[PDB]
Amino acid sequence: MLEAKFEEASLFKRIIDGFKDCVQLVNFQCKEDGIIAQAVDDSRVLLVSLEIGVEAFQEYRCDHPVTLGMDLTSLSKILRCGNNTDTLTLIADNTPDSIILLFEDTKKDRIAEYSLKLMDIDADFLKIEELQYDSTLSLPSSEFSKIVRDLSQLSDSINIMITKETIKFVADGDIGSGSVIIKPFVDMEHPETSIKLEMDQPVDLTFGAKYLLDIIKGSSLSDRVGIRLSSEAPALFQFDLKSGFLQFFLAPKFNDEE
Amino acid sequence: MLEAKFEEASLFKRIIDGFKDCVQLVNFQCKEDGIIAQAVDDSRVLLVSLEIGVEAFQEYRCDHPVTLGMDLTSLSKILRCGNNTDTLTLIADNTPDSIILLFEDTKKDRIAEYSLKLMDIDADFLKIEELQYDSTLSLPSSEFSKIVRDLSQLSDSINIMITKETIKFVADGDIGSGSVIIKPFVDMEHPETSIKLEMDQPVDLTFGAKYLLDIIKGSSLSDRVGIRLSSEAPALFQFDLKSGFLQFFLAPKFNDEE
Amino acid sequence: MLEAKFEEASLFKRIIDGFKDCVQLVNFQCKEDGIIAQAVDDSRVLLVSLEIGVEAFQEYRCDHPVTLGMDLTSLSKILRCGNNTDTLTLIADNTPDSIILLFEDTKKDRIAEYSLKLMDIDADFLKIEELQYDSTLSLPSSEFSKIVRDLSQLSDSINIMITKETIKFVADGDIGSGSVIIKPFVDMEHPETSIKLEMDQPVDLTFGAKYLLDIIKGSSLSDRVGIRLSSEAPALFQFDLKSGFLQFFLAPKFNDEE
Ligand SMILES: [Hg+2]
Ligand SMILES: [Hg+2]
Ligand SMILES: [Hg+2]
Ligand SMILES: [Hg+2]
Ligand SMILES: [Hg+2]
Ligand SMILES: [Hg+2]
Repeated sequence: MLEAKFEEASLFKRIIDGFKDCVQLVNFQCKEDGIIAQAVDDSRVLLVSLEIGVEAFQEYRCDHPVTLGMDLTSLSKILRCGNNTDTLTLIADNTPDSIILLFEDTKKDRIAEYSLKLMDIDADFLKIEELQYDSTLSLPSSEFSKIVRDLSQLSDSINIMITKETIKFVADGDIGSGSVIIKPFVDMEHPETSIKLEMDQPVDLTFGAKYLLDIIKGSSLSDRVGIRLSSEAPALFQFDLKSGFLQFFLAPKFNDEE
Repeated sequence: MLEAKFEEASLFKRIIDGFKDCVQLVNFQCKEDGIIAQAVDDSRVLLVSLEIGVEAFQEYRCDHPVTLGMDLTSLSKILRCGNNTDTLTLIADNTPDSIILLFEDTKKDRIAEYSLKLMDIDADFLKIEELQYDSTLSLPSSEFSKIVRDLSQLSDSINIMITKETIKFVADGDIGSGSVIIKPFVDMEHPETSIKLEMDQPVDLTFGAKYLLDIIKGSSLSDRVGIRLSSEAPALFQFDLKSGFLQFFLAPKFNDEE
Repeated sequence: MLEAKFEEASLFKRIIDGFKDCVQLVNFQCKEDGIIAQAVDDSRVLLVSLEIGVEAFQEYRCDHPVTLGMDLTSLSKILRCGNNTDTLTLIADNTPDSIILLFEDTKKDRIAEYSLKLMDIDADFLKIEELQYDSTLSLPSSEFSKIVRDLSQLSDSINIMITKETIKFVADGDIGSGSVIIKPFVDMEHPETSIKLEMDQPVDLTFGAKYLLDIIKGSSLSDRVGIRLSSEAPALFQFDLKSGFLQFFLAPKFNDEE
């Protein structure tokens, strides 16, 4: 059965904010070691993958895995009742037709409970993550958001190029061209602002700006973002959670491929 | 004649915010004991009724009642000049073709004066309030707003059910169902957060969510909201003012009736 | 060549915010004593004229004037990368096909650089400013914005009338009429709130509210606004900068002329 209680409804609301808009259907699965969820957009260029370990919850009980699919829009519609500080408990039996969201305030006072209708989705979780990527980098997610928000205005394609000690984002369209160049650096005054880069091979990939814009939402879940790029597979943008992570895998444009 | 000076233009602006959107025409009447106003929406399921006693004003003079009708939209268009802290004086002769709104700052400095064209409306004030209602309850208005905002997403109908010591709001639609259950309680740590309930008879009525959404606006006028329900008449939602009140009477849905 | 470095990208962003929306093409010209820019709307009732002296920059070098025209929309699209606190350097060769905007953070870290495509515009700067205007007045720009925002709701025309020691703004339309009357006054408690008026001749001009609304944007550049009116020419609304000014010349309505 499903029985997962979040200390603050806010964490779940921000997680769902990440799937929001860019995907319509999400397939959740709770099990002994936590909850995972996957959602793929219609064009199949973006995969949103979540993992929340048992320790991220205030209470978690699972003696029998349950897989459940649902409409993302329906879920978010209901995901603004958490008061953020409310407690949230996800509940479902072993053969559910619905998922119960139970928000409660500390005192017995107010109890908002929802029963969301589920969709049947053929269980088919993807495992496309690579052992090694050509290059790996992390930087503050607010910085990544700004970089994406800058360039987005110029083109529907933003290129990421990596060479030794150099990361360069570029957009070029009608009104002109733009670029943001960042360099690796360790800030001891607070290392959450550092910019790390490990390059095994220079990379140069292009992504559809509309998708990078969907991805930047993860800033609200983590201070830093990890970006792993390869010429052999979809790029991985990752936002770590306390016991967990939200991952976005994005297929590079072939020449025209988001 | 009409001569009513509000200490802060803000009070009048919030009052009008309450009539806003849900009604188009408002009929005001000033008299010896204050000002009253009534507005009914086109479908006739909602009545907005105001009462402001003489003491709510900094200066009020009336030796001859005046009734005046006007377009709500025109009034609000003009109701954003109050600086909130500005002083507002409503002025009109005994047989007016217009209503004068006079906003002045403490110093002689800036004087914004408006002359709003009036509409002729057949004077016919309704007196539909009941002696006793099946059930009566009050709770913080921000809480009521959240309850309404939650459920609204699920359906165009929100049901209110009352049984001994239990108040339950419910919505059920396409994506699923939701409910908010609250219980009466006295909080001495500050009684403005208490939830009172006096039930003479269990009630169970359904209202159109679009209307409850219009009604919640009153939160800006009072910390608490009083809700009086009956199976014999429109429900009453009331927001008290210092010397006065803003009331919303809403007809329950018959099965399909807002 | 063009080489102008702004201490804070914010100043340039607010300046461009002033041209924004009301004009499409802007013609800049840098020279030995600074930078000027002019833009005229399609109907030719509004001229936006800028002057930034050498001292407004942290670094300015010019051994050869350069004139460059560009699409305002393209420029603003790029003008939200300044972080406000970023440093901004405008760069261009003597015969440019583009204008380079270079935003850099204090540390070497992040460098956002843009290359904006230029438009060819026949150089024809206007010099319509008058020696003497019928009347001159200055007042806080936030106050002027409120005055314009009030009246705008009532009509597409706002009349400004000046008589000895009296300034009166008036709008009259469908829902009724409104007026804001202000009087000259010296506030020693802080003279940035004073309202000065020098009248050589009473004036009475009408302007299209849509244009005055475009003009009020200058509030973000200066605490006060200077308004110079004449029955012989376009009115001048001026917002002073440290070493410079942003001016809006608006042609009075003939009876129907913005
Ligand atoms: Hg489970
Ligand atoms: Hg998203
Ligand atoms: Hg009266
Ligand atoms: Hg309303
Ligand atoms: Hg120059
Ligand atoms: Hg403008």
